Amino acid sequence: MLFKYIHDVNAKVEEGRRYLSDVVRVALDKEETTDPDTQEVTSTSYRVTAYPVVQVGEEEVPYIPVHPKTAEPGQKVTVPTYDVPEKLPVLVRGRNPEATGDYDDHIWVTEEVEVRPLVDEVFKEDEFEKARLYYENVAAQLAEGDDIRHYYRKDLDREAGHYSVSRYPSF
Amino acid sequence: FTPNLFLNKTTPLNMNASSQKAPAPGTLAAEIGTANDAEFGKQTGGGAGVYKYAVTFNNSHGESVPSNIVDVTIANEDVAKGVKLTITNPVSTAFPVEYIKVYRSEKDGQRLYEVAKFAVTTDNSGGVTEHTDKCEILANTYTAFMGEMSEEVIAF
Amino acid sequence: FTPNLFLNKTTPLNMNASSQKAPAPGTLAAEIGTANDAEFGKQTGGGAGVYKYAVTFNNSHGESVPSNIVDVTIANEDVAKGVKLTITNPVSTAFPVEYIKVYR
Amino acid sequence: FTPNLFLNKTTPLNMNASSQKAPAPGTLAAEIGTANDAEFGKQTGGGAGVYKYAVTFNNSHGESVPSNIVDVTIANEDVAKGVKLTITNPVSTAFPVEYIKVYRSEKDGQRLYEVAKFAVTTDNSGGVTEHTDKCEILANTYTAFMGEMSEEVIAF
Repeated sequence: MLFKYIHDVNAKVEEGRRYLSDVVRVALDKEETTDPDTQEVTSTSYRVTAYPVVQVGEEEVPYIPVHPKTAEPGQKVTVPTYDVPEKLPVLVRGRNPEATGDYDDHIWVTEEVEVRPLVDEVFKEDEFEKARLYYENVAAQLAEGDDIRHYYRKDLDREAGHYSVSRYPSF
Repeated sequence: FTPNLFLNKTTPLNMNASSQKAPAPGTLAAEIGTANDAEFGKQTGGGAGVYKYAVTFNNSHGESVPSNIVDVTIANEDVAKGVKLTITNPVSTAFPVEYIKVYRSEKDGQRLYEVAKFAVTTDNSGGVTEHTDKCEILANTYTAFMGEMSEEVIAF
Repeated sequence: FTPNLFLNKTTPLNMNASSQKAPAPGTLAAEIGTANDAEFGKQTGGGAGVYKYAVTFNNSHGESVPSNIVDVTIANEDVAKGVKLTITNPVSTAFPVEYIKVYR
Repeated sequence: FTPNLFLNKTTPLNMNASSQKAPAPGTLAAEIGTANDAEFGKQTGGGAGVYKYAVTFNNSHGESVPSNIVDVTIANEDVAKGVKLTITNPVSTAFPVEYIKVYRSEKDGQRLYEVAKFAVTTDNSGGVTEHTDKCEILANTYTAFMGEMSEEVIAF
Protein backbone atom coordinates (compact mmCIF):
# COMPACT_ATOMS: atom_id res chain seq x y z
CA MET A 1 0.00 0.00 0.00
CA LEU A 2 2.02 2.93 -1.33
CA PHE A 3 -0.56 5.58 -0.42
CA LYS A 4 -3.33 5.63 2.18
CA TYR A 5 -6.05 8.24 2.72
CA ILE A 6 -8.67 8.02 5.47
CA HIS A 7 -11.67 10.28 4.88
CA ASP A 8 -14.73 11.02 7.02
CA VAL A 9 -18.06 11.20 5.20
CA ASN A 10 -21.16 13.01 6.44
CA ALA A 11 -24.60 11.67 7.35
CA LYS A 12 -26.03 11.97 3.83
CA VAL A 13 -23.26 9.82 2.37
CA GLU A 14 -23.36 7.38 5.30
CA GLU A 15 -27.00 6.59 4.48
CA GLY A 16 -26.23 5.39 0.96
CA ARG A 17 -26.30 1.70 0.13
CA ARG A 18 -22.67 1.69 -1.05
CA TYR A 19 -21.43 3.75 1.93
CA LEU A 20 -22.49 1.92 5.10
CA SER A 21 -19.68 3.19 7.35
CA ASP A 22 -18.51 6.53 8.70
CA VAL A 23 -15.01 6.26 7.20
CA VAL A 24 -13.87 5.60 3.61
CA ARG A 25 -10.34 4.45 2.77
CA VAL A 26 -8.59 5.19 -0.54
CA ALA A 27 -5.34 3.42 -1.39
CA LEU A 28 -2.92 2.71 -4.23
CA ASP A 29 -1.00 -0.56 -4.31
CA LYS A 30 1.43 -2.47 -6.53
CA GLU A 31 0.91 -6.08 -7.61
CA GLU A 32 3.25 -8.67 -9.11
CA THR A 33 2.95 -12.12 -10.68
CA THR A 34 5.81 -14.57 -10.18
CA ASP A 35 6.55 -17.99 -11.60
CA PRO A 36 6.00 -20.82 -9.09
CA ASP A 37 9.65 -21.94 -9.29
CA THR A 38 11.35 -18.81 -7.92
CA GLN A 39 10.85 -15.04 -7.57
CA GLU A 40 11.01 -14.42 -11.35
CA VAL A 41 8.38 -11.71 -11.81
CA THR A 42 6.36 -11.65 -15.03
CA SER A 43 4.26 -8.47 -14.81
CA THR A 44 3.66 -5.50 -12.52
CA SER A 45 0.45 -3.52 -12.12
CA TYR A 46 -0.99 -0.72 -9.99
CA ARG A 47 -4.46 -0.89 -8.45
CA VAL A 48 -6.56 1.97 -7.06
CA THR A 49 -9.37 1.00 -4.68
CA ALA A 50 -11.82 2.58 -2.25
CA TYR A 51 -13.45 0.64 0.58
CA PRO A 52 -15.82 1.16 3.51
CA VAL A 53 -13.73 0.17 6.51
CA VAL A 54 -14.21 -0.65 10.19
CA GLN A 55 -11.92 -0.07 13.16
CA VAL A 56 -9.89 -3.08 14.33
CA GLY A 57 -7.16 -1.63 16.55
CA GLU A 58 -4.76 1.19 17.33
CA GLU A 59 -1.09 1.98 16.75
CA GLU A 60 1.61 4.47 17.74
CA VAL A 61 2.63 7.08 15.15
CA PRO A 62 4.74 10.25 15.35
CA TYR A 63 2.99 13.57 15.88
CA ILE A 64 2.94 16.04 12.99
CA PRO A 65 2.02 19.57 14.14
CA VAL A 66 0.41 22.27 12.02
CA HIS A 67 1.48 25.93 11.77
CA PRO A 68 -0.50 27.27 14.79
CA LYS A 69 0.88 24.43 16.95
CA THR A 70 4.27 23.27 18.21
CA ALA A 71 5.36 19.74 19.10
CA GLU A 72 7.90 18.12 21.40
CA PRO A 73 11.00 16.48 19.87
CA GLY A 74 9.65 12.97 20.40
CA GLN A 75 5.92 13.40 20.90
CA LYS A 76 3.70 10.62 19.55
CA VAL A 77 -0.04 10.17 19.04
CA THR A 78 -2.34 7.16 18.72
CA VAL A 79 -4.43 6.54 15.60
CA PRO A 80 -6.85 3.70 14.78
CA THR A 81 -6.28 0.98 12.21
CA TYR A 82 -8.83 -0.18 9.66
CA ASP A 83 -9.79 -3.37 7.84
CA VAL A 84 -12.35 -4.37 5.23
CA PRO A 85 -15.49 -5.94 6.77
CA GLU A 86 -17.74 -8.62 5.28
CA LYS A 87 -21.35 -7.51 5.93
CA LEU A 88 -22.94 -4.28 7.13
CA PRO A 89 -26.50 -3.72 8.38
CA VAL A 90 -29.29 -1.57 6.97
CA LEU A 91 -32.86 -0.98 8.13
CA VAL A 92 -35.78 -1.37 5.70
CA ARG A 93 -39.55 -1.35 6.08
CA GLY A 94 -41.26 -4.68 6.64
CA ARG A 95 -44.33 -6.46 7.95
CA ASN A 96 -44.88 -8.65 11.00
CA PRO A 97 -46.11 -12.13 9.96
CA GLU A 98 -47.50 -12.78 13.47
CA ALA A 99 -49.15 -9.42 14.13
CA THR A 100 -52.03 -9.24 16.59
CA GLY A 101 -53.46 -5.78 15.90
CA ASP A 102 -53.17 -2.48 14.03
CA TYR A 103 -50.32 -1.19 16.23
CA ASP A 104 -47.62 -3.81 15.53
CA ASP A 105 -48.22 -4.58 11.85
CA HIS A 106 -45.63 -2.20 10.37
CA ILE A 107 -42.08 -2.57 11.70
CA TRP A 108 -38.47 -1.89 10.74
CA VAL A 109 -36.28 -4.92 10.09
CA THR A 110 -32.49 -5.17 9.99
CA GLU A 111 -30.87 -6.94 7.03
CA GLU A 112 -27.17 -7.52 6.41
CA VAL A 113 -25.80 -6.90 2.92
CA GLU A 114 -22.59 -7.76 1.10
CA VAL A 115 -19.87 -5.09 0.98
CA ARG A 116 -18.38 -4.16 -2.39
CA PRO A 117 -15.52 -1.82 -3.32
CA LEU A 118 -16.43 1.67 -4.47
CA VAL A 119 -13.56 1.87 -6.98
CA ASP A 120 -11.45 -0.87 -8.58
CA GLU A 121 -9.10 0.07 -11.43
CA VAL A 122 -5.99 -1.63 -12.82
CA PHE A 123 -3.07 0.09 -14.55
CA LYS A 124 -0.12 -1.49 -16.33
CA GLU A 125 3.54 -1.36 -15.32
CA ASP A 126 3.91 1.95 -17.17
CA GLU A 127 1.56 4.95 -16.76
CA PHE A 128 2.10 5.17 -13.01
CA GLU A 129 1.36 8.87 -13.46
CA LYS A 130 -2.14 8.00 -14.70
CA ALA A 131 -2.77 5.83 -11.63
CA ARG A 132 -1.50 8.60 -9.35
CA LEU A 133 -3.75 11.15 -11.07
CA TYR A 134 -6.75 8.82 -10.71
CA TYR A 135 -6.00 8.32 -7.01
CA GLU A 136 -5.66 12.07 -6.43
CA ASN A 137 -8.88 12.77 -8.33
CA VAL A 138 -10.80 10.18 -6.30
CA ALA A 139 -9.45 11.64 -3.05
CA ALA A 140 -10.30 15.21 -4.07
CA GLN A 141 -13.80 14.25 -5.22
CA LEU A 142 -14.38 12.56 -1.87
CA ALA A 143 -13.11 15.73 -0.17
CA GLU A 144 -15.65 17.74 -2.19
CA GLY A 145 -18.32 16.57 0.27
CA ASP A 146 -20.46 14.28 -1.91
CA ASP A 147 -20.41 10.77 -3.38
CA ILE A 148 -17.93 9.43 -5.91
CA ARG A 149 -19.59 10.25 -9.24
CA HIS A 150 -16.99 10.23 -12.04
CA TYR A 151 -15.57 6.94 -13.33
CA TYR A 152 -14.90 7.72 -17.00
CA ARG A 153 -11.64 6.44 -18.49
CA LYS A 154 -10.73 7.28 -22.08
CA ASP A 155 -8.51 4.21 -22.56
CA LEU A 156 -11.37 1.78 -21.83
CA ASP A 157 -14.12 3.13 -24.06
CA ARG A 158 -15.80 2.60 -27.41
CA GLU A 159 -14.67 4.62 -30.42
CA ALA A 160 -16.58 7.87 -30.90
CA GLY A 161 -18.00 8.84 -34.27
CA HIS A 162 -18.56 5.23 -35.40
CA TYR A 163 -22.17 5.66 -36.50
CA SER A 164 -22.56 2.15 -37.93
CA VAL A 165 -21.93 0.70 -34.45
CA SER A 166 -23.38 3.32 -32.05
CA ARG A 167 -26.86 3.20 -33.61
CA TYR A 168 -27.83 0.06 -31.68
CA PRO A 169 -30.02 0.38 -28.57
CA SER A 170 -28.37 1.01 -25.21
CA PHE A 171 -30.93 2.95 -23.08
CA PHE B 1 -49.75 17.13 41.32
CA THR B 2 -48.90 17.24 37.60
CA PRO B 3 -49.00 13.78 36.00
CA ASN B 4 -46.67 13.56 33.00
CA LEU B 5 -47.39 11.07 30.23
CA PHE B 6 -43.75 10.88 29.06
CA LEU B 7 -42.30 10.12 32.52
CA ASN B 8 -42.04 6.33 32.33
CA LYS B 9 -40.46 3.51 34.32
CA THR B 10 -37.21 1.67 33.59
CA THR B 11 -37.11 0.90 29.88
CA PRO B 12 -37.38 -2.84 29.12
CA LEU B 13 -34.59 -4.41 27.10
CA ASN B 14 -34.96 -4.32 23.31
CA MET B 15 -33.60 -7.16 21.18
CA ASN B 16 -33.11 -5.00 18.07
CA ALA B 17 -30.82 -2.07 17.34
CA SER B 18 -32.43 1.36 17.37
CA SER B 19 -30.51 2.60 14.31
CA GLN B 20 -28.18 1.29 11.62
CA LYS B 21 -25.44 3.69 12.79
CA ALA B 22 -25.29 2.09 16.25
CA PRO B 23 -22.15 0.20 17.32
CA ALA B 24 -21.69 -3.58 17.37
CA PRO B 25 -22.49 -5.92 20.28
CA GLY B 26 -19.78 -7.13 22.63
CA THR B 27 -19.28 -9.61 25.48
CA LEU B 28 -20.02 -9.55 29.21
CA ALA B 29 -18.64 -11.45 32.21
CA ALA B 30 -20.20 -11.20 35.67
CA GLU B 31 -19.28 -12.49 39.12
CA ILE B 32 -19.61 -11.64 42.80
CA GLY B 33 -17.71 -8.46 43.64
CA THR B 34 -15.68 -7.46 46.68
CA ALA B 35 -17.35 -4.26 47.92
CA ASN B 36 -18.91 -3.82 51.36
CA ASP B 37 -21.72 -1.28 50.81
CA ALA B 38 -24.07 -2.98 48.35
CA GLU B 39 -27.79 -2.30 48.79
CA PHE B 40 -29.20 -5.65 47.62
CA GLY B 41 -30.68 -6.37 51.06
CA LYS B 42 -33.04 -3.38 51.11
CA GLN B 43 -35.78 -5.34 49.31
CA THR B 44 -38.67 -6.76 51.32
CA GLY B 45 -37.71 -10.38 50.65
CA GLY B 46 -33.97 -9.78 50.96
CA GLY B 47 -31.22 -9.88 48.39
CA ALA B 48 -31.01 -13.66 48.04
CA GLY B 49 -31.96 -14.86 44.58
CA VAL B 50 -30.84 -15.15 40.97
CA TYR B 51 -30.34 -12.13 38.72
CA LYS B 52 -29.74 -11.67 34.99
CA TYR B 53 -27.32 -9.16 33.48
CA ALA B 54 -26.85 -7.81 29.96
CA VAL B 55 -25.26 -4.74 28.40
CA THR B 56 -25.60 -2.69 25.23
CA PHE B 57 -23.11 -0.37 23.53
CA ASN B 58 -24.03 3.18 22.59
CA ASN B 59 -23.00 6.27 20.67
CA SER B 60 -24.74 9.48 19.60
CA HIS B 61 -26.55 7.60 16.80
CA GLY B 62 -28.42 4.79 18.56
CA GLU B 63 -28.45 1.63 20.65
CA SER B 64 -26.75 -1.64 19.75
CA VAL B 65 -27.86 -5.28 20.11
CA PRO B 66 -27.96 -6.83 23.61
CA SER B 67 -24.91 -8.82 24.64
CA ASN B 68 -24.99 -12.32 26.13
CA ILE B 69 -27.12 -12.89 29.23
CA VAL B 70 -25.28 -13.94 32.40
CA ASP B 71 -26.90 -15.45 35.50
CA VAL B 72 -25.52 -14.48 38.92
CA THR B 73 -26.50 -16.29 42.12
CA ILE B 74 -26.38 -14.17 45.29
CA ALA B 75 -26.45 -15.72 48.75
CA ASN B 76 -27.87 -14.18 51.91
CA GLU B 77 -24.35 -13.38 53.15
CA ASP B 78 -23.25 -11.77 49.86
CA VAL B 79 -25.93 -9.05 49.81
CA ALA B 80 -23.34 -6.61 51.17
CA LYS B 81 -20.96 -7.41 48.28
CA GLY B 82 -21.78 -6.00 44.86
CA VAL B 83 -21.45 -7.53 41.39
CA LYS B 84 -18.28 -6.87 39.39
CA LEU B 85 -18.93 -6.59 35.64
CA THR B 86 -16.28 -7.05 32.94
CA ILE B 87 -17.32 -5.42 29.65
CA THR B 88 -15.31 -5.96 26.46
CA ASN B 89 -15.46 -3.69 23.42
CA PRO B 90 -16.43 -5.08 20.00
CA VAL B 91 -13.60 -6.42 17.86
CA SER B 92 -14.59 -4.87 14.52
CA THR B 93 -17.18 -2.16 15.19
CA ALA B 94 -18.10 0.01 12.21
CA PHE B 95 -19.18 3.01 14.33
CA PRO B 96 -17.56 4.35 17.51
CA VAL B 97 -18.73 3.40 21.00
CA GLU B 98 -19.21 6.05 23.68
CA TYR B 99 -21.12 4.67 26.69
CA ILE B 100 -22.77 1.54 28.08
CA LYS B 101 -26.16 0.65 29.56
CA VAL B 102 -26.57 -2.10 32.16
CA TYR B 103 -29.76 -4.18 32.18
CA ARG B 104 -30.84 -6.22 35.20
CA SER B 105 -33.89 -8.39 35.78
CA GLU B 106 -36.08 -8.64 38.86
CA LYS B 107 -35.23 -10.98 41.71
CA ASP B 108 -35.87 -14.45 40.26
CA GLY B 109 -37.28 -12.85 37.11
CA GLN B 110 -37.07 -13.28 33.36
CA ARG B 111 -37.38 -9.79 31.86
CA LEU B 112 -34.58 -7.21 32.06
CA TYR B 113 -34.71 -3.45 32.60
CA GLU B 114 -32.18 -0.61 32.44
CA VAL B 115 -30.60 0.20 35.80
CA ALA B 116 -27.35 1.99 34.96
CA LYS B 117 -25.70 4.25 32.39
CA PHE B 118 -22.00 5.15 32.31
CA ALA B 119 -19.28 5.97 29.80
CA VAL B 120 -16.55 3.63 28.54
CA THR B 121 -13.04 3.76 29.95
CA THR B 122 -11.51 3.41 26.46
CA ASP B 123 -12.98 3.19 22.96
CA ASN B 124 -10.23 0.96 21.53
CA SER B 125 -11.39 -2.29 19.97
CA GLY B 126 -11.15 -5.10 22.51
CA GLY B 127 -10.92 -2.70 25.44
CA VAL B 128 -12.10 -3.70 28.90
CA THR B 129 -14.35 -1.72 31.25
CA GLU B 130 -14.85 -2.78 34.87
CA HIS B 131 -17.94 -1.74 36.83
CA THR B 132 -19.25 -2.72 40.27
CA ASP B 133 -23.03 -2.85 40.66
CA LYS B 134 -24.44 -1.86 44.06
CA CYS B 135 -28.18 -2.16 43.25
CA GLU B 136 -28.78 1.59 43.37
CA ILE B 137 -31.82 1.28 41.07
CA LEU B 138 -34.32 -1.57 41.34
CA ALA B 139 -35.76 -3.01 38.14
CA ASN B 140 -39.38 -2.25 37.20
CA THR B 141 -39.70 0.89 39.32
CA TYR B 142 -40.79 4.50 38.81
CA THR B 143 -39.29 7.90 39.59
CA ALA B 144 -40.84 11.21 40.65
CA PHE B 145 -39.47 14.74 41.02
CA MET B 146 -40.38 17.54 43.43
CA GLY B 147 -39.15 21.09 43.73
CA GLU B 148 -39.79 24.80 43.48
CA MET B 149 -40.80 25.77 39.93
CA SER B 150 -39.75 29.40 39.50
CA GLU B 151 -37.42 31.48 37.36
CA GLU B 152 -35.12 32.17 40.32
CA VAL B 153 -34.44 28.43 40.72
CA ILE B 154 -34.56 26.86 37.24
CA ALA B 155 -34.80 28.19 33.69
CA PHE B 156 -34.03 27.25 30.09
CA PHE C 1 -44.79 2.15 -44.77
CA THR C 2 -42.66 4.09 -42.27
CA PRO C 3 -38.92 3.29 -42.34
CA ASN C 4 -37.14 4.01 -39.05
CA LEU C 5 -33.39 4.62 -38.84
CA PHE C 6 -33.18 3.53 -35.18
CA LEU C 7 -35.02 0.22 -35.69
CA ASN C 8 -32.23 -2.29 -36.28
CA LYS C 9 -31.39 -6.00 -36.28
CA THR C 10 -29.90 -8.21 -33.57
CA THR C 11 -27.11 -6.27 -31.88
CA PRO C 12 -23.61 -7.50 -32.79
CA LEU C 13 -21.21 -8.19 -29.96
CA ASN C 14 -18.80 -5.44 -28.90
CA MET C 15 -15.46 -5.94 -27.14
CA ASN C 16 -15.50 -2.69 -25.12
CA ALA C 17 -17.69 -1.90 -22.13
CA SER C 18 -20.32 0.78 -22.66
CA SER C 19 -19.49 2.48 -19.35
CA GLN C 20 -17.10 2.27 -16.42
CA LYS C 21 -19.89 1.47 -13.93
CA ALA C 22 -20.78 -1.82 -15.62
CA PRO C 23 -20.18 -4.99 -13.58
CA ALA C 24 -17.10 -7.13 -13.98
CA PRO C 25 -17.15 -10.09 -16.40
CA GLY C 26 -17.75 -13.67 -15.28
CA THR C 27 -17.52 -17.15 -16.77
CA LEU C 28 -19.71 -19.21 -19.09
CA ALA C 29 -20.22 -22.92 -19.72
CA ALA C 30 -22.42 -24.59 -22.33
CA GLU C 31 -23.59 -28.11 -23.15
CA ILE C 32 -26.45 -30.03 -24.72
CA GLY C 33 -29.65 -29.66 -22.72
CA THR C 34 -32.53 -32.03 -21.99
CA ALA C 35 -35.42 -30.08 -23.54
CA ASN C 36 -37.70 -31.52 -26.21
CA ASP C 37 -39.13 -28.44 -27.99
CA ALA C 38 -36.11 -26.65 -29.47
CA GLU C 39 -36.44 -24.96 -32.86
CA PHE C 40 -32.89 -25.41 -34.17
CA GLY C 41 -34.21 -27.45 -37.10
CA LYS C 42 -36.32 -24.69 -38.66
CA GLN C 43 -33.35 -23.29 -40.59
CA THR C 44 -32.63 -24.05 -44.23
CA GLY C 45 -30.75 -27.32 -44.62
CA GLY C 46 -31.28 -28.55 -41.07
CA GLY C 47 -29.69 -27.15 -37.96
CA ALA C 48 -26.67 -29.35 -37.30
CA GLY C 49 -23.45 -27.38 -37.07
CA VAL C 50 -21.09 -25.46 -34.80
CA TYR C 51 -22.24 -22.42 -32.80
CA LYS C 52 -20.41 -19.87 -30.65
CA TYR C 53 -21.77 -18.60 -27.33
CA ALA C 54 -20.88 -15.56 -25.22
CA VAL C 55 -22.63 -13.54 -22.53
CA THR C 56 -22.41 -10.06 -21.03
CA PHE C 57 -23.32 -8.74 -17.59
CA ASN C 58 -25.54 -5.66 -17.46
CA ASN C 59 -27.02 -3.24 -14.94
CA SER C 60 -28.67 0.19 -15.00
CA HIS C 61 -25.34 1.85 -15.89
CA GLY C 62 -24.04 -0.07 -18.90
CA GLU C 63 -22.73 -3.33 -20.32
CA SER C 64 -19.64 -5.34 -19.41
CA VAL C 65 -16.99 -6.88 -21.67
CA PRO C 66 -17.75 -10.31 -23.18
CA SER C 67 -16.94 -13.43 -21.20
CA ASN C 68 -15.10 -16.48 -22.53
CA ILE C 69 -16.28 -17.79 -25.90
CA VAL C 70 -17.36 -21.44 -25.88
CA ASP C 71 -17.99 -23.68 -28.89
CA VAL C 72 -20.95 -26.08 -29.08
CA THR C 73 -21.34 -28.76 -31.75
CA ILE C 74 -24.96 -29.76 -32.39
CA ALA C 75 -25.60 -33.06 -34.14
CA ASN C 76 -28.54 -33.82 -36.41
CA GLU C 77 -30.38 -35.82 -33.73
CA ASP C 78 -29.90 -33.13 -31.05
CA VAL C 79 -31.70 -30.28 -32.85
CA ALA C 80 -34.78 -30.89 -30.68
CA LYS C 81 -32.74 -30.51 -27.47
CA GLY C 82 -31.68 -27.01 -26.49
CA VAL C 83 -28.34 -25.71 -25.29
CA LYS C 84 -27.94 -25.29 -21.53
CA LEU C 85 -25.89 -22.36 -20.24
CA THR C 86 -24.32 -22.01 -16.78
CA ILE C 87 -23.67 -18.33 -16.04
CA THR C 88 -21.48 -17.54 -13.02
CA ASN C 89 -21.45 -14.14 -11.35
CA PRO C 90 -18.18 -12.20 -11.00
CA VAL C 91 -16.36 -12.72 -7.72
CA SER C 92 -15.42 -9.07 -7.08
CA THR C 93 -17.23 -6.22 -8.82
CA ALA C 94 -17.77 -2.59 -7.85
CA PHE C 95 -21.35 -2.61 -9.19
CA PRO C 96 -23.78 -5.53 -8.98
CA VAL C 97 -25.25 -7.53 -11.86
CA GLU C 98 -28.93 -7.20 -12.80
CA TYR C 99 -29.53 -9.18 -16.01
CA ILE C 100 -27.79 -11.21 -18.71
CA LYS C 101 -27.58 -11.05 -22.50
CA VAL C 102 -26.75 -14.11 -24.62
CA TYR C 103 -24.81 -13.72 -27.87
CA ARG C 104 -24.90 -16.49 -30.47
CA PHE D 1 14.45 53.60 -6.10
CA THR D 2 11.26 51.77 -5.07
CA PRO D 3 11.37 49.87 -1.76
CA ASN D 4 9.18 46.78 -1.40
CA LEU D 5 8.47 45.05 1.91
CA PHE D 6 7.51 41.68 0.39
CA LEU D 7 10.81 41.35 -1.52
CA ASN D 8 12.09 39.23 1.33
CA LYS D 9 15.43 37.55 1.96
CA THR D 10 16.01 33.80 2.21
CA THR D 11 13.11 32.35 4.17
CA PRO D 12 14.01 30.82 7.56
CA LEU D 13 12.99 27.25 8.28
CA ASN D 14 9.71 26.44 10.04
CA MET D 15 9.46 23.41 12.33
CA ASN D 16 5.82 22.52 11.61
CA ALA D 17 3.70 21.65 8.59
CA SER D 18 1.48 24.22 6.89
CA SER D 19 -1.50 22.01 6.01
CA GLN D 20 -3.24 18.74 6.82
CA LYS D 21 -2.64 17.36 3.32
CA ALA D 22 1.12 17.95 3.25
CA PRO D 23 3.36 14.98 2.39
CA ALA D 24 5.07 12.93 5.06
CA PRO D 25 8.70 13.72 5.96
CA GLY D 26 11.49 11.61 4.52
CA THR D 27 15.23 11.19 5.09
CA LEU D 28 18.38 12.98 3.94
CA ALA D 29 22.08 12.13 3.69
CA ALA D 30 24.88 14.51 2.72
CA GLU D 31 28.59 14.19 1.93
CA ILE D 32 31.35 15.79 -0.14
CA GLY D 33 30.68 15.60 -3.88
CA THR D 34 32.90 15.35 -6.94
CA ALA D 35 32.18 18.65 -8.69
CA ASN D 36 34.93 21.08 -9.71
CA ASP D 37 33.12 24.44 -9.93
CA ALA D 38 31.51 24.99 -6.52
CA GLU D 39 31.36 28.59 -5.32
CA PHE D 40 31.95 28.12 -1.59
CA GLY D 41 35.21 30.10 -1.79
CA LYS D 42 33.64 33.41 -2.83
CA GLN D 43 32.99 34.45 0.79
CA THR D 44 35.28 36.97 2.46
CA GLY D 45 36.78 34.62 5.05
CA GLY D 46 36.92 31.57 2.79
CA GLY D 47 34.76 28.49 2.53
CA ALA D 48 36.10 26.39 5.38
CA GLY D 49 33.59 25.66 8.12
CA VAL D 50 30.72 23.46 9.26
CA TYR D 51 27.36 23.73 7.51
CA LYS D 52 23.97 22.31 8.48
CA TYR D 53 21.54 20.93 5.91
CA ALA D 54 17.85 20.01 5.85
CA VAL D 55 15.10 19.42 3.30
CA THR D 56 11.31 19.63 3.16
CA PHE D 57 8.80 17.85 0.93
CA ASN D 58 6.16 19.83 -0.96
CA ASN D 59 3.07 19.37 -3.09
CA SER D 60 0.19 21.52 -4.32
CA HIS D 61 -1.42 21.46 -0.85
CA GLY D 62 1.40 22.62 1.42
CA GLU D 63 4.81 22.01 2.95
CA SER D 64 5.87 19.20 5.26
CA VAL D 65 7.89 19.25 8.49
CA PRO D 66 11.71 19.40 8.22
CA SER D 67 13.63 16.16 7.81
CA ASN D 68 16.68 15.23 9.88
CA ILE D 69 19.52 17.75 10.11
CA VAL D 70 23.04 16.70 9.14
CA ASP D 71 26.45 18.34 9.54
CA VAL D 72 29.00 18.61 6.73
CA THR D 73 32.59 19.75 7.33
CA ILE D 74 34.33 21.44 4.39
CA ALA D 75 38.11 21.80 4.39
CA ASN D 76 40.11 24.34 2.40
CA GLU D 77 40.89 21.65 -0.20
CA ASP D 78 37.27 20.54 -0.76
CA VAL D 79 35.84 24.01 -1.48
CA ALA D 80 35.67 23.49 -5.25
CA LYS D 81 33.83 20.18 -4.72
CA GLY D 82 30.16 20.60 -3.90
CA VAL D 83 28.02 18.77 -1.36
CA LYS D 84 26.04 15.77 -2.60
CA LEU D 85 22.53 15.39 -1.18
CA THR D 86 20.56 12.13 -1.24
CA ILE D 87 16.84 12.72 -0.69
CA THR D 88 14.63 9.67 -0.09
CA ASN D 89 10.86 9.87 -0.46
CA PRO D 90 8.61 8.64 2.37
CA VAL D 91 7.20 5.12 2.11
CA SER D 92 3.88 5.63 3.96
CA THR D 93 2.65 9.04 2.84
CA ALA D 94 -0.95 10.04 2.12
CA PHE D 95 -0.38 12.54 -0.70
CA PRO D 96 2.59 12.32 -3.09
CA VAL D 97 5.59 14.64 -3.15
CA GLU D 98 6.19 17.14 -5.95
CA TYR D 99 9.34 19.16 -5.20
CA ILE D 100 12.06 19.69 -2.60
CA LYS D 101 13.26 22.80 -0.77
CA VAL D 102 16.87 22.82 0.45
CA TYR D 103 17.80 24.63 3.67
CA ARG D 104 21.36 25.59 4.62
CA SER D 105 22.96 27.47 7.49
CA GLU D 106 25.67 30.13 7.38
CA LYS D 107 29.37 29.47 7.95
CA ASP D 108 29.37 27.91 11.45
CA GLY D 109 25.83 29.21 11.98
CA GLN D 110 22.85 27.76 13.82
CA ARG D 111 19.74 28.70 11.81
CA LEU D 112 18.75 27.37 8.38
CA TYR D 113 17.49 29.31 5.37
CA GLU D 114 16.01 28.29 2.03
CA VAL D 115 18.65 28.23 -0.72
CA ALA D 116 17.27 25.92 -3.42
CA LYS D 117 14.04 24.66 -4.98
CA PHE D 118 13.73 21.88 -7.55
CA ALA D 119 11.37 19.09 -8.54
CA VAL D 120 11.79 15.37 -7.83
CA THR D 121 13.16 12.84 -10.29
CA THR D 122 10.25 10.55 -9.40
CA ASP D 123 7.31 10.73 -6.99
CA ASN D 124 7.14 6.97 -6.40
CA SER D 125 7.51 5.54 -2.91
CA GLY D 126 11.14 5.04 -1.98
CA GLY D 127 12.32 7.22 -4.85
CA VAL D 128 15.82 8.67 -4.62
CA THR D 129 16.78 12.16 -5.82
CA GLU D 130 20.42 13.25 -6.01
CA HIS D 131 21.35 16.94 -6.06
CA THR D 132 24.77 18.59 -5.88
CA ASP D 133 24.99 21.89 -3.99
CA LYS D 134 27.40 24.40 -5.55
CA CYS D 135 26.57 27.36 -3.26
CA GLU D 136 24.74 29.33 -5.94
CA ILE D 137 22.83 31.20 -3.21
CA LEU D 138 24.23 32.19 0.18
CA ALA D 139 22.07 31.83 3.27
CA ASN D 140 20.68 35.04 4.82
CA THR D 141 21.01 37.17 1.67
CA TYR D 142 18.84 39.57 -0.34
CA THR D 143 17.96 40.09 -4.01
CA ALA D 144 17.09 43.23 -5.98
CA PHE D 145 15.71 43.80 -9.47
CA MET D 146 16.36 46.64 -11.92
CA GLY D 147 14.75 46.97 -15.33
CA GLU D 148 12.56 48.95 -17.70
CA MET D 149 8.94 49.03 -16.52
CA SER D 150 6.46 49.72 -19.33
CA GLU D 151 3.45 48.19 -21.04
CA GLU D 152 5.71 47.16 -23.95
CA VAL D 153 8.10 45.10 -21.79
CA ILE D 154 6.05 43.57 -18.95
CA ALA D 155 2.31 43.17 -18.42
CA PHE D 156 -0.21 41.13 -16.45
